[PDB]
Amino acid sequence: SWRDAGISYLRYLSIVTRCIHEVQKEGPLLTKNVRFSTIGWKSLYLDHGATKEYTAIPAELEKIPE
Amino acid sequence: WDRAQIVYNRYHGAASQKLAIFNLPKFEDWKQKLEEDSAGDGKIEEDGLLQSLPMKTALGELEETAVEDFYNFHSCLAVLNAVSENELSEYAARIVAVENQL
Amino acid sequence: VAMCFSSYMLAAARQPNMSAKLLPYCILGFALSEALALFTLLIALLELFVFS
Amino acid sequence: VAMCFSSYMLAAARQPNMSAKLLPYCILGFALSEALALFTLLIALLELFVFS
Amino acid sequence: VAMCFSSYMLAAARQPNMSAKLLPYCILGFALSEALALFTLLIALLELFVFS
Amino acid sequence: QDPRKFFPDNGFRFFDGPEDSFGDGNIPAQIILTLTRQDEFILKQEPVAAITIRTNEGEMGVLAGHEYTVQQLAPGILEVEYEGGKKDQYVISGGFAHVNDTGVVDINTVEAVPLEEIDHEKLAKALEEARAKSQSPDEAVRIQGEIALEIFEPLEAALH
Repeated sequence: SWRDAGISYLRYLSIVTRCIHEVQKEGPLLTKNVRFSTIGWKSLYLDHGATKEYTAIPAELEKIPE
Repeated sequence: WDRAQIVYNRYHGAASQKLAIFNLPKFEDWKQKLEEDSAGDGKIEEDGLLQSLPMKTALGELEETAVEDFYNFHSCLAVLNAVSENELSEYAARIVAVENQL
Repeated sequence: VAMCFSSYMLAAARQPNMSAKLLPYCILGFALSEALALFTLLIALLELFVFS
Repeated sequence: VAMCFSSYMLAAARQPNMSAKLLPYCILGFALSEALALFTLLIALLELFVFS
Repeated sequence: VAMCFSSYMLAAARQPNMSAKLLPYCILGFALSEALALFTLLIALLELFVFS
Repeated sequence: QDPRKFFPDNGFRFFDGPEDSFGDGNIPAQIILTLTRQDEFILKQEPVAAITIRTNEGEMGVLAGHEYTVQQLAPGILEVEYEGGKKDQYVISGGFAHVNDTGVVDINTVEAVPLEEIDHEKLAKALEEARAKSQSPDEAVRIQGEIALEIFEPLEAALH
């Protein structure tokens, strides 16, 4: 199953939440809940002077951290 | 890590945005504290604290993977509350620190 | 007989603070579970040293 | 016999407050199981001290 | 007999630090459960080397 | 140097959790049910007669003075019955449910939406999408099909 695949229980709940937000009806509630599933954030770490993306843990849920 | 001190801003009101922290123990440390406190009699060791002996028994009944998820889940909610309180405090302190600029 | 102490162990693990309240209902269930064996044993010991 | 107490322990663990209200049921079940045992024992004692 | 140690195992695996306070109620069920065996074993050995 | 100008509060304190008493009296007649999604609640300590939950072990029922127990919620639906004989059903995404011996049920979930806000029409299309993902041999997509099916199958069976 998905357990030994390497993903966390929390990514699992978020996948379920994404699906629920899909199937539900169009309205103000959906307008609220699509926000609670959309991915827009990032991560950054500071080089000697510059910014660089810490891409060791992705935001998308299908992938696996390594 | 052994202890994670989350730090954030607490929106007490539109005019007061103080600090607030969550002192999270480690899972391998928290499970041992769970068993140690679940054995002895349940006496609150600090004023304003809630007794939790029945919980640390019942969690002992719960399986291994599920208690791992218990810790990770409740810690996730702690994190999320910190982020939410700081968003409201950001937008509550900006109006103050902007009207003074005006 | 050992079922009683077995239950006491699992119950004490469930709630050690209750461990004191349970042992009266353990020893009671213990001896009077042992007692029948005595009532069963006594017969075979009463069966021989008096009967011809 | 112990199967009665073995429940009352676990029950008393899972809810200490109801330990007093499940007590009569436990006593009753123990007594009735013991009554069956007693009738068998009565046959054993009655089989000898009256019969030739 | 093995029921008692099985209870001790699952009780300690339920509560490790309780493992010390459960062992006193583990040996008591061990001997007295074994004790009946002795008496049950006694008769058969007492049945032969003394009776003709 | 100033000795520790700051003294931040422990943010846990602002909450008012239960005081689990072992009970020296009788049980209430109705459970005080509190249900929470991500941060905002939907129900704050409302009187409720009974509640039925879905779990990995299976489906459970909760009444006043139910035994103190905690376990995972499996992603599905939830049924709540108020004292007036009415009912209210909520789709969830996992979580943990804590039932106090005093009769105070605290439920924490990642999502909570009634059944009324879902249509079988839009649900139907996602099913074969999840099935195609499940049948498509790939560890990254197979699990997604399986999981979306896990939440859709109780909905497909509950609407019907």
